[PDB]
Order: sequence, then C-alpha cells, then structure tokens
Amino acid sequence: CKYDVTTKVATCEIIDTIDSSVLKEHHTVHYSITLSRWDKLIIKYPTNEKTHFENFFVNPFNLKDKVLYNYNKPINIEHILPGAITTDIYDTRTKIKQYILRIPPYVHKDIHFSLEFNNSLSLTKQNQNIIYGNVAKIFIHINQGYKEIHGCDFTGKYSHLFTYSKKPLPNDDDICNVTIGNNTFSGFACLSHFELKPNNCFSSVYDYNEANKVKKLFDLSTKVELDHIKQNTSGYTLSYIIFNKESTKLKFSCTCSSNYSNYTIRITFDPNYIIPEPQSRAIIKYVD
Amino acid sequence: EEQLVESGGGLVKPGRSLRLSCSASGFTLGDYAVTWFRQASGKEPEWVGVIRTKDEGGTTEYAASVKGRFSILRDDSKSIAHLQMNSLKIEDTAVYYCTRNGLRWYDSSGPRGWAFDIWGPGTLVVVSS
Amino acid sequence: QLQLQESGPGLVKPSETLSLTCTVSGGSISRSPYYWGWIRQPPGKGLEWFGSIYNNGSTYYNPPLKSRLTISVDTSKNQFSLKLSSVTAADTAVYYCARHGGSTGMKVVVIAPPDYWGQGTLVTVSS
Amino acid sequence: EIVMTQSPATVSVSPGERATLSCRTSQSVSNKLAWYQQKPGQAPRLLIYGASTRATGIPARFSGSGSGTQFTLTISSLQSEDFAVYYCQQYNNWPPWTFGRGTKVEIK
Amino acid sequence: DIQMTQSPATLSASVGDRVTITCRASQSISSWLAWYQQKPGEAPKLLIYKASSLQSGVPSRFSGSGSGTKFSLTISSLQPDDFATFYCQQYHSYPYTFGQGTKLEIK
Amino acid sequence: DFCKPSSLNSEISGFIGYKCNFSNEGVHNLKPDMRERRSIFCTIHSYFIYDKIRLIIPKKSSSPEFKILPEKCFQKVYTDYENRVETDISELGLIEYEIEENDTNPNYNERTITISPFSPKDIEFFCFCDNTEKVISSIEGRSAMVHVRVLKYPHNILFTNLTNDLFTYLPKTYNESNFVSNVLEVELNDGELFVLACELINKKCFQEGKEKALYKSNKIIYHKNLTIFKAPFYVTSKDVNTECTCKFKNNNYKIVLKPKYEKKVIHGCNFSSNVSSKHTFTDSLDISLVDDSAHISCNVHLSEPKYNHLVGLNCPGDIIPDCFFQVYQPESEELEPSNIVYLDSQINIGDIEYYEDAEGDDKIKLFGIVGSIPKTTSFTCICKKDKKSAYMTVTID
Ligand SMILES: *[C@@H]1O[C@H](CO[C@@H]2O[C@@H](C)[C@@H](O)[C@@H](O)[C@@H]2O)[C@@H](O)[C@H](O)[C@H]1NC(C)=O
Repeated sequence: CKYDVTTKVATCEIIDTIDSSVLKEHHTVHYSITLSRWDKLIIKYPTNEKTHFENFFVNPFNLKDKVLYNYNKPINIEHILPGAITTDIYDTRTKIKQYILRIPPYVHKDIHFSLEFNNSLSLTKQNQNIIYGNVAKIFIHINQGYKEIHGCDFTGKYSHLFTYSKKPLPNDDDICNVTIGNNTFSGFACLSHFELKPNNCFSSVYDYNEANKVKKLFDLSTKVELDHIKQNTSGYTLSYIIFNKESTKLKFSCTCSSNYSNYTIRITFDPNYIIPEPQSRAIIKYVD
Repeated sequence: EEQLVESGGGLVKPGRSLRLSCSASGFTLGDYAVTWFRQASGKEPEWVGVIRTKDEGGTTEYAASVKGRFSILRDDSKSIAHLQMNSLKIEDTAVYYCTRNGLRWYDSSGPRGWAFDIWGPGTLVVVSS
Repeated sequence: QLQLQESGPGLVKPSETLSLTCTVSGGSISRSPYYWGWIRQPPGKGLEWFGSIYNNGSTYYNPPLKSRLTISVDTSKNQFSLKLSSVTAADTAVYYCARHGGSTGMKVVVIAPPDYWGQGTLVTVSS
Repeated sequence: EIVMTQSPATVSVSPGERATLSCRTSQSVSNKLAWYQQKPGQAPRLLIYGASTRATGIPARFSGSGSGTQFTLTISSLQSEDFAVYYCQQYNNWPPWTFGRGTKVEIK
Repeated sequence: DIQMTQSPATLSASVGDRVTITCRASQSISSWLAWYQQKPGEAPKLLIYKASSLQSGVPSRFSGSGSGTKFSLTISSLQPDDFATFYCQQYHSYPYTFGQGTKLEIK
Repeated sequence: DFCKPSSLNSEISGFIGYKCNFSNEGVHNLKPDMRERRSIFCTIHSYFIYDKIRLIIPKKSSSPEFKILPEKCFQKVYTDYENRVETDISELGLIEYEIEENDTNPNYNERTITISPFSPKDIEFFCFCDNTEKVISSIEGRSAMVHVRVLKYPHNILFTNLTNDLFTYLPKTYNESNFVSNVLEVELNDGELFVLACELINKKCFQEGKEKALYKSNKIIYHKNLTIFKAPFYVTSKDVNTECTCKFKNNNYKIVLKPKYEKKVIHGCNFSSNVSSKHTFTDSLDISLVDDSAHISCNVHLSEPKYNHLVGLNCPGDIIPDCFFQVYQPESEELEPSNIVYLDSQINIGDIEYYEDAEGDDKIKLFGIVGSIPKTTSFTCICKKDKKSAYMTVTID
C-alpha cells in the first residue's frame, strides 16, 4: 500500500500479491495502514472470471455493506463507522474490481477493522510442478477525528457527526442555516425514503443567489471536494462538502421532501469567516 | 408525552374556600417550581402564586392582590400541586393554569430566570351570586 | 564537480611526523555542512578511518587515535591538512581524502557516505 | 420587575403573507425572551425561547429575532391555523413571571 | 565501535552470472550503509549509497537488498571490466568502519 | 452601521461548544452493551474565552436508572476524585460564569455552563454520571465523568471601560479617562487579551486597522457588550495596527491595537537556502546544497518547566504530513515514519497556536505552545525535495 498526502489516498494493490501463476516469498502480507478522517482507500482486486483466478473469495463476502470487525464476524460498515461511503466498481474490460472506502469527516472514536482476499485455494501446474496461490490480509486503523462536521442531521441519528441532530416528527418543517469557510467540512443526512431536491446533492444544488434555481457544483466552483451516497445499510442518504482555497462567497441549499415533511439545509460559504469554536476539543477516552 | 392536568375548579359562592389541584403526567414535578397563573376576560396570564424547588428551601411567593390568602402546597411523592383559596372575592373568576419552569438559568448571584414550557388545560373558577 | 587532490611526502624517516594536505577543487569548504576526513589503506589490506574535522574547526578522531593526529581546514586556500606524529614501520599506506557526513549523535548533522574520494598518495616508513 | 409593550394590539394580514409582531422592553434583557402562542379555547404554549430558538414541534415559519430591548416574531406564509394571541415574557432578571399585553393576529 | 564484516572472502564466477555478497554489522546502524568497488590501484567508487538503493551513474545490474543487521548486494550478469575489490561501510556514527572485502575476477 | 457586540455573532443552528453527550439515543450512550464495557471520560483541560460546556443527559422519566452527581451539576460540583465533596461553584473562584438548564426538548436534558477568561486561579471540577442502576441481561451499566480544568489565562488580561456600568469583578482596566482625543493605542505582548467594553461598536470592529498593514486575531469573541481581541502568538512586522470604533457619549472613541516586539527565535530547522528570510530559526541546514546521497537529520530539544515559545520548520520541498496540524511518531532506527497523529493528542496539551506561511516557494509551518506539557514527548516531520529527505525531530520535555 502507498499513501499520497496531496490527494489523501491510500492505495492497496493485491493483483500481483496473491497471484497463483507465480511463486511468492511470503505466505501472507500483514500490512496495517492507519487512516484518518476523510481518507480515501482504494483497493484493486481480481474478479471471479480471469486467468488462474478461479478460487478467489473475499472475507467479507460482500464488499459494499459489510466489513470484518472482530475475529471473523463481518459487521456493517455503517454500524461501526457511521457515515462511511463505499463504492464497488466491477469492470469487465480488464476483469477487475475497484473498492473505494471514504472515511467520514469525523470519527468519534478509534476504530479497527480488517479485510481478507484469499486466492491460495487457486492451483496451477507449471513445468510439472504444482504451484499454489496466497492470501492477503489488510488491517485498517482509524484515528480519532477533529471536532465535528458543521452540517445538519435531519436523520436524528447522526448526533455525533453533525451539530444539528433533530429527530423527525409528523408534519415537520425545519430550516437549517450553517455558514462555513475554507477547509471546513459540512453536509447533510436525510432519510432515503425522501426526495432530494435537486437530485444528487451536492453534485447539483439549489442556488440561493439564483432564487433556488438548479445548478451544478462543478459550474459553481472547481476546487471543492464533495461526496454523496443515496442509501446506506441503515437507509439514510448522506452528502459531505469541503471548500479548499476558494476566494468566493456564496449560498446554496438542498431539500429533503416527502408527503408529510420537508427539511431543508442552507449553507453559506464565506472565505473570510472562521468558526468561533474553542481551540481545545473534548477528548473522549474509555478507561476501565 | 409529558403534560399537566388540573381539576377542582367550578362554581362557588363568595367567601368560601376552594382547592385547585394540578398533576404532572409523564415526568416528575420535584425538579420544577410550580407557578400558578390565572387568566380572566381574555387578558394575559397574571401571576397568582409560585412554589419553588425543594433545593431552594420551598419558599412561596404571591402577588399583592392575593397575598395572605392563597396557599400553595406540593407533594413530590405523588408529584401533585395544590392551590388553597381562602375567602374568594368576586374578582377570582378566571381560568387557572399550573405552569412549570421547563427552562431555567442561574449565575453567581443565584437563580436568575425561568421560562415555562408545559401548561395544563386550565380550571375555570367562577364566584358570584 | 568537486574533486579532492592529495599532497605530501612520499617517504619519511621512522619515528617522525607525517604532514599531508588535501586541496578541494570545483566546490568550496567555507559553506559546506559536510565533514572532511582521512582514510588509510596499507597495501594488501582494507581501509582504516582517520578522523574528520568540520569546516569551522571542530575535532573528531578515532577513539584509539586521539593522541597524535591533528587536522586543520584553511578556507582561504580551500584545503585541509592532517599531521600524524610518531610514525611506525607499519604506517606505510595510501591516504584517501573523503568528503562524508557527520554521525547520528549531534543535534544538527548531515549523514552521507564518503563520496568524491581523492586519488591517493603513498607514504612509506622504511629503513 | 420589567414591563413589555406590544404594538399594535391587533395585526391584520391575509393568509399566505408574513406578519410582524414587535415586543419592546423598557430595560435591558439581552437575549432572554419567551414568546407564547395561545389559540382561543386552550392554554398558551411555549413557542420561542431565547428570542431566536424555536421550541420543539414548531414549524420553521415562526421566526424570532431581536436582542436587548427590542424583539420581533415574524410569521412567514401564515396558514389558517396560525391565528392566536402572542405574549412576550422577559426572564433575564428576577422576576420572570410577567407577560406582555398580548397581540392578536386576524384575517384581512 | 561498530564492526562490519563482508562475506564470503573471495569470489570466482563466470561471465553472465548473478552473485550475492553479504554484509554483517555489529550494532544497529538503521539503513545507513554504502557499497564500494575499487579497481587495483584506483580510488574506490560509491556503487550503492544506501541499503536497497542505487547510485546515479551506475548500470542497473547491481541491486541493493538490506535493512537492519544483514545486508546484501546482488550482481545480475557479469562484465569483463567487473574485476575489483568490494567494500561494505556504515556511515552512521564515527568512526567509519569498512568491511574486509571480496575479490571479483573473471573466470 | 453600529450594532451591539452580541448582535455581531449572526445566527447558527449548530452548537459551537464543548458538547459532552451522554444520552441513550446518542452515539456515546451509557446503557449496557456488549461492544463496549468501560466508562466514558469527557476531559476538557484548557482556558475558556467565554466558552460553553454542555452536558446532555437522558430525561428522568425515560431512563429513571440514570443519575447524575451532583444532581444539580454545574450548580454544585465535586472537588475531589477520592474525597467526593460537592461544593457550590459560586465559591470556586469563578468569575462571571453562568448556567442554563434546558428541559423543553422531549428527548434529552441540556445543561450548559458558560465560563469567562477572567478567573484568577486554576479551577478544577468534576461531574459524574452514574448509570450502573440500569441492568439488562444481567449486565451492569457504564458510568461517565466530565472533568473540566479552567486554567487561568497565562497572559495579562486588559480591559477598556467605555461603558457606564461598573465592572467590579475584574479591576485591571484603562477606563475612559486614559483616551487621548478618543484614540487609544495599547502595546500588547503575544496572547494578550483585550476585552473592550462597549454597547455600540463598528460592524467590522477589530478587523481593519488604520493603515500600517493589518493582522488577524486568532479570535474575536463578542459576548454581552464585550469584544475580546486575542493578541496573536507570532508576528513578523512592526507596522501593525487594528482599529475599532465606538459612539459612546456621542463621541467616536477609536481603539488601536498594536504589538511591539517581533520575530521570536523559533526553535526549529531552516532547510531553505534563503538567508534573508523574515523568520529566525535556531538551526540551519541547506537541503538544496547537499547531494542526493545524503539524508538530513536535525533535532530540536526543549526543556523548561513552563513554555511560551514555538517550534517551526521552513523548507522548499513538500512537507509530510501536513505539519504542524498532523505529525509523525517517534519511529527511529526501525523505518521511516508512516503513521499520522494529531499534534494536540501527540503533545497532550490543548489550545496550541498553529501558523503557516509561503515565502516564495518556501513552505514554513509553526506551532507555538504556552503552558506546561504533562509528559515529555517527541515527534518528527519530514521535508522531501527531489529524492533528498530531511527529518526534523522535536523533543519537548
Ligand atoms: C564550530 O561550531 C560548533 C557548533 O556545533 C557544530 O555544528 C552543529 C550544527 C552540530 O553539528 C554540532 O555537533 C557541531 O559541533 C561549535 O560547537 C564549535 O565550537 C565550533 N568550532 C570552534 C573551533 O569553536
């Protein structure tokens, strides 16, 4: 695995590590990488239909919703690390699969988990010699996050993450107004049963300078970094936004609407606004 | 849901003694100072009495118009408040509420402010002839 | 293209001193964070290290060889010299000047292998 | 004790249009105000505390603003269920048990 | 004083072979070590400037493999002009210690 | 555009404080569970500039097993870990603190305490949350404790008394009579609070000085007609000013803040070839002038019972990790460091004052510390240029 701090990406390639067509000097690779908040992790692995890769199975079986937490029991990634974003792309052009995990902007506590890719069961014959494969184990250590993401949690369950966690109620109409500056994490979390207006926030947002007109964040700005998922294991949609080295001030919004409730989040970007948050942060530790 | 319900109101001749009762459902009344307000002829609620927390001694306060007659009692064991009325004048006909100080805030000088959140429906008390 | 050129006597009488001077060409020593030292190779043998002194005038020697050798930089001519007294019949060797970084114990230091060696001069102690 | 003044006593506005109610306090109270709404036939309920924070189970159209001696409660896009009387009580300095004159919102 | 040794004593190999030379350190010198080759009568040359690294200006045949106590330098293929004597050194703390060295000759 | 200072904080739907959540529905719950079997500590050891500490608790009716010691926490507070003696917080030496107890929400009870930076001593107080009464499936509950250490502000606090009210709680001030032509120019050291008192101030008060360039306070805290300007921990130039305006008594009283001394000797390493840099570092070792086969290693050792100085690093290459927000670990003689930790948790001291600059291509990163470090610590940062690397290792006692 290689870490890049400019793009904040940790890449773990195992295509040539557990290959069954060659001989390796190590039975298993025990690599533990300590991630942080907002740390993309990319793993490219083979598929079930490729050369000398018949016996290739993954622990956990599904790489979307489950991650191995303790011993050999896969627990939901959302359950252990709330707000995590998982993408699994299966490319049949080269018979590969890319798995991308994005850590939430804030981690409430130290988190440990692991993944396994087993190809040792794959067998081959070369020069009248029996050649086995190998297995790969990746240990992931998550560091504690910094402060809290200054957004709004309409879900009522992401209280640790955001600074506005209001439980949903029948006929609920809440307006969220949060102002953030550069290098400040913001976002929202709504119910997946609702409608996100406009679709794909923050990829497209309502502009409060254009009278709630639909615009795209790419047109609004270029040096911003965002992410969004529509439905997690527990069934909530999330979106995160970060402004980096932007000298423009603006205001945008998103809405989560239904037949009985209508939540909205209105975010103001000001390059010359620093959050009047105390310098020290509450340090949480578990001692017994 | 936390709420308050009151009873004991009705029609009573002037110069008698009445007993309004208030009770809290869904929580405990021992952590809140019960303030008995009244409203007459579609006016703003007017302070009638206040009974304070056990931690604050248990002092009772009353407005000038009713000072020396009305007596407030509490039972934290049953979480029930009572307003005992002695020699009601004609002007006591009104609807009475038993609010609780849901929001409180203090400072170095002691108690500083109360804001009431939960109001009972209110008991109508009428005195005439 | 830094270069080190040795200079000194090709033969000395036994029980005497030994003075050599290395001249640096191409670069300079006044503004270098690199230490400059001496390495001795007797014929048919490996290499033995003989001290090093910083440009401003520090002193570091071999722990069993702090009694006789002295080393001095002259920045004006961009040279540095080694004087080793009380030569012995087993002190014949070729002397290489090395430009190498410091140790790991100092507060601020450069750590590097000895690069840009000198050509080497032969010093003999015979009858 | 402090006395709060509300003017006008009656506010007329058509449904779907915001109405503004103002509460002026004689002394300095900072940002400790409470707005109560009372619909006819039932007790008043706590609508806003802190002069800017909405109580639980309150639609966002009830906006509170102001500080010091002047405060304002704006009702935006008034519906048919937002006709009541509003009282402002100051709870910064003792005693807190003092309500305003009451302001009524009617249909134009 | 850190003591370094080079193994084995002498090397005899034919052209086009791959040979590994081992180096042992008395103490922990981290990853600080240098591999030198010297032709008879000439000044030594810095083949490898750090364990598991290569110096600029050298053919890619030589490969460094070492960290900690044991170190190794591997030559893949051989050339007629590869006859020399080798020198393992530690540039970690004064004094500088050099290995005994191996002899590379064509046969 | 004169508006009251309390009106310059705008409005925010968030909290912006020391939230110590302890609620069953919250993430840091206290009901019995099999995943975690240990108590939760919410330790906050730092000085507060009118800052808030919140202690969310579950409602009594919903979770009758939950109890809090003392029951009226932040009104009465424990004073000892072992003696368990509850004392009124009014007699703890606190100045201008206040408490709010919000119970309107039907899910949790909020208890906030607002603390001022005017305390004359270092105060410590605990508040315990016992949930061992709740037992589910023969599993006892977990406890919790909020420890708050209000450190006395380690620098001189100044006050401008430009209001009619009398502030007997803090007696060091300048008052109206010290103004010359309604213009004040105070010379302050680093980290020197200036708590100006004014009912009406400028909309952009303490944000734009009258010429003489301009510098930024790390904080401009508006609270109850009090504008707090926190003097910066590190300054580079002399011609520096910051302006505020008032209309008190129908007079435009102007206030001008300006530090006097500049450019402390930064305890760090200067890897840049620039010898005319406006910064002054203890050490120096060029990275561009050394050859590719050289590893640069420099160490900065600091030893003092109390610290007021800085640690910095100036280099023309890339800096790994993003120092000094994040640093490496003391990984020596094994391998190059590859694990990232936060400096705040690495040194175990709060409110560290960071600083960044880009002098041409030279990236300069600094962090200044005021106070006493609990335990001796060390950390490393790496600067890489081309293929050469320089390791700066700080060892703070
Ligand atoms: C030469 O300068 C020395 C300064 O310390 C030296 O340089 C630093 C960067 C470290 O590498 C340290 O170990 C070096 O010794 C002085 O101590 C010394 O006295 C100076 N030389 C003379 C002759 O005065």
